[PDB]
Amino acid sequence: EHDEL
Amino acid sequence: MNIFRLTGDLSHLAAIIILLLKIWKSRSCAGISGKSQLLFALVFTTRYLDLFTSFISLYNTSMKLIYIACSYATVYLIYMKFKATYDGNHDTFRVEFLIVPVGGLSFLVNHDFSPLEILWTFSIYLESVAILPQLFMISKTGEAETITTHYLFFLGLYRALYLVNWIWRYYFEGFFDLIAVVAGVVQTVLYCDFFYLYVTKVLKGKKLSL
Ligand SMILES: CCCCCCCC/C=C/CCCCCCCC(=O)OC[C@H](O)CO
Ligand SMILES: CCCCCCCC/C=C\CCCCCCCC(=O)OC[C@H](O)CO
Ligand SMILES: CCCCCCCC/C=C\CCCCCCCC(=O)OC[C@H](O)CO
Ligand SMILES: CCCCCCCC/C=C\CCCCCCCC(=O)OC[C@H](O)CO
Ligand SMILES: CCCCCCCC/C=C\CCCCCCCC(=O)OC[C@H](O)CO
Ligand SMILES: CCCCCCCC/C=C\CCCCCCCC(=O)OC[C@H](O)CO
Repeated sequence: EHDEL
Repeated sequence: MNIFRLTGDLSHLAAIIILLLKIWKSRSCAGISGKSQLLFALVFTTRYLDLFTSFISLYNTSMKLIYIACSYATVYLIYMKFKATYDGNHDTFRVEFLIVPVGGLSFLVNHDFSPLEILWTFSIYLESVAILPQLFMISKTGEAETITTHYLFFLGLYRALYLVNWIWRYYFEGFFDLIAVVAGVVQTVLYCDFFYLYVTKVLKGKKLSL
């Protein structure tokens, strides 16, 4: 998963 | 969440607000690359499509919506509302040399061959070079207004804080993403001459000359 901005 | 990423996200929001409020209050977008604002809006559009598939947190959702709204609003102010002050003659960077190869690279070098992942990879590669039209405009025109340099400082500091965040996450969580990291170092090294000139000249009351 991509949990950053 | 760690303090390096939080300061990095707040520095990114600071840059976005400084630019939006500068154009809004002065009713002018003189010295601003409309092309780099298009690229940053395209980065947020392709990166945050996961708003429809994933929920990380209220913070993560709200930040994404704020970045999309502020990036699209900045593009609206430059190309529609204050277009009389848009300096098209000096914003001459050919963005096709960024979009077409970065598009090609995102399809070939990614973590997974699926539309959402390819689009996310495109946003990562594109962001690393999205500021090029703005720096190229400043070097062509010769100068940069002080508010413009503050915008570039907080924007450049944001992805630099993300590099520190990735060292933190790698050591404490064992998390590592080489695509975000390599693109992040490319993104930060393109600010090296600006950082040196901002610290030695702008912070000493002198002209930022690229
Ligand atoms: C230039 C550097 C940029 C910033 C770098 C960010 C990372 C900082 C790391 C510090 C290591 C020491 C901090 C303490 C963590 C180690 C704790 C420990 O020894 O834990 C043993 C085990 O994991 C539990 O039992
Ligand atoms: C696995 C890793 C693969 C790494 C290898 C691929 C990386 C490609 C990245 C960026 C291309 C940037 C292109 C920049 C083009 C600049 C165009 C230019 O300077 O001039 C054009 C001018 O009009 C002439 O007259
Ligand atoms: C103006 C800038 C000039 C300098 C530009 C330097 C090029 C670096 C650019 C982008 C990163 C390229 C991709 C980074 C490597 C990722 C490879 C990888 O490990 O990908 C995982 C996957 O398994 C693979 O299928
Ligand atoms: C796994 C990868 C590890 C990577 C480890 C970090 C590597 C950083 C390297 C050099 C820093 C100096 C970069 C010097 C280039 C600066 C160019 C510049 O700032 O401006 C030119 C301008 O952008 C033209 O348009
Ligand atoms: C495991 C990986 C660990 C990697 C950890 C790397 C930490 C590097 C931190 C900051 C870079 C700052 C570099 C120094 C540049 C200072 C700012 C600047 O631009 O200074 C110019 C000034 O004029 C000079 O006199
Ligand atoms: C918790 C431990 C880790 C903390 C990690 C984050 C710490 C660094 C954060 C931000 C740097 C702030 C730099 C502020 C520089 C502001 C310069 C400025 O705006 O100067 C205006 C002046 O009038 C010139 O024209």
